[PDB]
Amino acid sequence: LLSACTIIIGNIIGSGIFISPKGVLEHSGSVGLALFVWVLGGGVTALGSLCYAELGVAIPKSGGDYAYVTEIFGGLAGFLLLWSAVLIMYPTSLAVISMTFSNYVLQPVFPNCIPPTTASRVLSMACLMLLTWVNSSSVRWATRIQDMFTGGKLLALSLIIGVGLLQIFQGHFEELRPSNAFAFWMTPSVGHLALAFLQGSFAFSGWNFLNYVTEEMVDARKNLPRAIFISIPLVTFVYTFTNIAYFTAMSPQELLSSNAVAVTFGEKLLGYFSWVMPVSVALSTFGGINGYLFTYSRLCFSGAREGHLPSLLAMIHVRHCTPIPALLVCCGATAVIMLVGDTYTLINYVSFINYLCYGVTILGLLLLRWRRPALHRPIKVNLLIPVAYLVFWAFLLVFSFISEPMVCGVGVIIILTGVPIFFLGVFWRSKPKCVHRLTESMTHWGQELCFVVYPQ
Amino acid sequence: TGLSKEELLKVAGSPGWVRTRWALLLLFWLGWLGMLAGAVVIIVRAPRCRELPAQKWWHTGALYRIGDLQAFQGHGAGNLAGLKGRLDYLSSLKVKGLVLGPIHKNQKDDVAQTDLLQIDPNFGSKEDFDSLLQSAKKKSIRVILDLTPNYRGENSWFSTQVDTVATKVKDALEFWLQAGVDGFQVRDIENLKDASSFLAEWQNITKGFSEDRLLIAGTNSSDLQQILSLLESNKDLLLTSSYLSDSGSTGEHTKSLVTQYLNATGNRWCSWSLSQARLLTSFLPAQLLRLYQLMLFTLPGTPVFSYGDEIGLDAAALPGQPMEAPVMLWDESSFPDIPGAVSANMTVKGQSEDPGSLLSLFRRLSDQRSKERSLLHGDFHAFSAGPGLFSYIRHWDQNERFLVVLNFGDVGLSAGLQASDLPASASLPAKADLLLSTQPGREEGSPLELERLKLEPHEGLLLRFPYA
Ligand SMILES: *[C@@H]1O[C@H](CO)[C@@H](O)[C@H](O)[C@H]1NC(C)=O
Ligand SMILES: *[C@@H]1O[C@H](CO)[C@@H](O)[C@H](O)[C@H]1NC(C)=O
Ligand SMILES: *[C@@H]1O[C@H](CO)[C@@H](O)[C@H](O)[C@H]1NC(C)=O
Ligand SMILES: *[C@@H]1O[C@H](CO)[C@@H](O)[C@H](O)[C@H]1NC(C)=O
Repeated sequence: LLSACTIIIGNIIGSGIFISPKGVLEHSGSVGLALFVWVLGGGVTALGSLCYAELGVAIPKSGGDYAYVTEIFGGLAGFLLLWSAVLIMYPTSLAVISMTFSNYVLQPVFPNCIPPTTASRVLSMACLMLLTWVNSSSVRWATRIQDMFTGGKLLALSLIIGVGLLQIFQGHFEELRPSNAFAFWMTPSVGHLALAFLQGSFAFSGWNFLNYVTEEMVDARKNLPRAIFISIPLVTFVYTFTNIAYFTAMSPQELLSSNAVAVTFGEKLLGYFSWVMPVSVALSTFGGINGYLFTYSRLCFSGAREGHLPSLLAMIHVRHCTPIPALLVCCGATAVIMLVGDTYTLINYVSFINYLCYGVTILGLLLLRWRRPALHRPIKVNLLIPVAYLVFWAFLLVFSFISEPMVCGVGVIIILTGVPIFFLGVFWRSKPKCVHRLTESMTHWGQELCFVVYPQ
Repeated sequence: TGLSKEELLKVAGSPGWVRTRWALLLLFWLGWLGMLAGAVVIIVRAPRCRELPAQKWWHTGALYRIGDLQAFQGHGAGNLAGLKGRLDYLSSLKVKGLVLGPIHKNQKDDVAQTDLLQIDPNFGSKEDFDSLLQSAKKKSIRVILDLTPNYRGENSWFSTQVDTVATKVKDALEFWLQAGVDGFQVRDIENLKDASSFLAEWQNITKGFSEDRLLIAGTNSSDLQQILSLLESNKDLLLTSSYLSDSGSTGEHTKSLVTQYLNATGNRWCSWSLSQARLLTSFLPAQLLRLYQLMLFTLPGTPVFSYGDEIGLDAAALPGQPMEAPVMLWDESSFPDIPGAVSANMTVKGQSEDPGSLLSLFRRLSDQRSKERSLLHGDFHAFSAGPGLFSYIRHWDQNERFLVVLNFGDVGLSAGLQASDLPASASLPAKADLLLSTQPGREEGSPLELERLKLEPHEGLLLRFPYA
C-alpha cells in the first residue's frame, strides 16, 4: 500500500513539470485546452498502468517490458525493445534532465536573453559526470542523496501549490475565467494536439519502473491496484494545480516567452526569497539523473542474464560492488546525444518511442490473453481498457508520423538497425574463432581496466 | 561465459594497473575541473542582457478617437450605454485607449454658462459614465476625456479672457481624477495665448495624482519649428499635429520629414497622426490607405486613429454625411437617409469575413504591434532607399528584428538596399522571412531575398529576421 505508493509517486515526478508547460501551451493554444491535455494524460497513464499491473501479476518474472515481451513474442522483440531502451529512451531522458538543470541554473544570470549554448552544454556535462562518479563510488551515498533530492522536489511542488492557492484566495484568476481561458490565438489542429500530448506525456514518464521491482513487492495482488488508484489521480491533480498556479501567476504570452517558467514565477511572486526556488528546482533535476542511472544498471544486469548483452556490462566492482561499465556506457551515450538535438526535439523522440513500446506491450498482453486462456491470473481486466488504449495509441502514432516525419523516422530507423545485430550475434551460433577471440580479449581488457568481476 | 575469477583478477591487477587507474582518475578530475573553469570563463565574458524600459500604458498600442457618439452608433443609440456595448469590437481592434468627448456642457458661446464639471444629459448621466469607466477598466481599455471648452462654436477658447477658462480647466482636471479618468485632451491650442505655461501647469496637475496619467494636445500647425516651441518646456506631452498633412506621394519626402522631426527632438516619444480630429481618407486616395496604416503602425511612437479609419470610412465619396463626423457604417442599414447607396463591402459586417479587407490588415498590425518587443520599444534606424522607397529597421536587444519597406510611387521599382548605415548588431541578412504585404498575390512565410526584390506600385512589405 503506502510502501509502494511512495515509490510510484517518486518515479513519476522528475523534471517534466518544469519543462512541459511551455511546450504544451504553445501547441494547445489556450489555457483550457492545455489543462485538458494534462488530465487526458492523467487517464491514459492510468489505463496503461492497470494493464501493466495485470501483465505483471500474470507473469511473475521481473524485468518489466523486457521480461514480458520476451515471454510473449520471443527473443527478437525482446531484444529490439532492449535496444530501443538502451540507446534512445534512457539516454534521451537523461540528456533532457541535464539540459533542464543547466537552463534553470543559467537563467537568473541572463533573465531577458537566452544564455550561451556552450556554457549550458558544458555545465550539463559537468553535472552528469559528477553524478556518474557519485553513483560509481558507492550505493548508500546514492540512496541517501536520492532521498534528499526527493525531499527537495516535494518541497518545491508544495511551495508552488501553496503560493498559487494564496493568489487564488486573493481574487486573481483572470486567465481561468471562460472569457479568457478559451481565448484561442491559433486554431488547434489534430496534429498539433498530438504533438501537445507528446510534449505533455513526458511529465508522466517512468510509471512502469515499478514493474522492475515486482519480485521485491510483498503481496502485489492486493496492493498493486490500490497503489495505482491512489497514485495516478493524485499525480494528475498535483500537475493540474501546478499549471493553475503558473497561469494565475503569469500571462500565457509571457509564459511562452520564458525559458524557465518556474523561475519567472519565483521572480515575480517570491520577491527576495526568489533565490529559494531555482536551487530547490535544481535538486529535483539531480534527483532525476541519479535515479535514472540506477534503473539503467538494473536493466543491463538483466540484459546479460538472458544472454542478450555482453557479460562485461553486468560485472560489479570487486570492492565497492558498483556497476561501472553500465554507468560509463550510459554517460557516453548521453554525452553523444546532448550535442545533437534541442530539448523539445529530444522530448518528441522519447515520447514517440515510449508510446510505441507501451503499445507493443499492450498488444502482447492481448496476444497472451488469446493464446493462454487457462493461465491463472490473480486479477483480470476488461477488454475495454486494452482496446481503447490500442485505438488511442494507433491514432496518436499516425498523427505524430504525419505531423513530424523526420524525428519519428529517425527513431524507427534506429530501432530497425537492431535486427541485423541480433541476427548476427545471438541467432547466428556459428561464430568464427576470430570473433570469440576478440570477445574474450575485450572482456579481459575491460575486467583488468575497471577491476570488475561477475556477480555471484 | 568467459571471464577472470576474483582471485585471478586480484593476482593480475596488482602490479601496474593500480598506477593506470589512479592516473585515469586524476585525469578525469582535472578534466572536470577544467570544464567547470571554462564554463565560468564563457559565462563571465558573455554579452549581457539589455534592461527593460518599464513602459507606461500609452506605449503598447494605438489610441482610438471618438469625435461624437451620435455618429458612432447612429440615431437612437448615441449614448454612453450604447458605447458600453461596443467594447467587444473595440477590444477586437486591440486598442489601448479611447479619446472620448467632449461631453461637458456647452450651449453656445457663453463663458459663465459653460460648465466643465457637469455632464450633459443628452449624452447620458454620471452613473452611465461610471458604469462605462468600470466596464472599460475591466476590459483594460483606458478612457481619456476630451476637454475642449467650446466645441459647438467657431472659437474653441472663447473671444473673452482665458484665465477663467484656465481655472475651469484646472477644476475639471481635479474633478475627473476624482472620477477616475486616465488622461485628458485639448485641441486648437493655436488660438491659446502663452499656451506653453498652461500646458506645463496642466501636465503638472495631471501627473500630480499619479504617474499613469497623460495630457494630449492638438494643433493644426504644419511646420516643424512651431512644435518645438511648445515642446521646449514639456517633455512628456503628446502633441498631435498636421505635420504629415501634405502627401507628396513620394517616399523620399516622407523620409525627410520623419527623419528631420525625429532628429530635431532627439529620440523622445511621439504621436503619429495626420491631424487632430480628421480621418486618413481626407488627404489620401483609396490605394494609399493600406500603406499609410503600415507606416503608422511600424514607426516609433503612439499611433492615433479616428473612428472609421480601420474600414476606410469616407465622407467625400458618400453624400449625406458631414465631414466633421461621418456616420459609422456597421451594416447596410446604417445609412437610411439614402437607401441603396452603401455596399456590404464598406461596412464592418462585410469586412469581418474578408481576409483581404482593410480591417483584417488593421487587426493583424495591431496584434503584431501590441506583443512584439521590437515594435514596442525597439530602436528605429533608417538607411538608404531607392528612387521613391522608404525602408527602416526596428531592432531591440536579442529579439526578432523587423524590416519595413514602403513604396509611395506609382511605378514599379527595385529594392536597392545599401548597407553601411546600421550598427554591427543589426546587419541585414541575405534572406529574410516575409510577414506581410499590402496587396494580395504575395506568399507569406516564404524567405525572400534582399538583393533582387522588386516593388509593385503602391506596395509595402513587412519582413522579419531573428538575431544574426
Ligand atoms: C510639477 O510640480 C511640482 C510641484 O510644484 C514641481 O516640483 C515639478 O518640478 C513640476 N514639474 C514640471 C515638469 O514642471
Ligand atoms: C491654423 O490656425 C491658424 C490660426 O487660427 C489659421 O490661420 C490657419 O489657417 C490654420 N491652418 C490650417 C491648415 O487649418
Ligand atoms: C540631425 O542634426 C545633427 C546635428 O546637426 C546632424 O549631424 C544630423 O545629420 C541630422 N540628421 C538628419 C537626419 O538630418
Ligand atoms: C468594393 O469597394 C471598393 C472600394 O470602395 C470598390 O473599389 C469596389 O468596386 C467595391 N466592389 C463592389 C462589388 O461593389
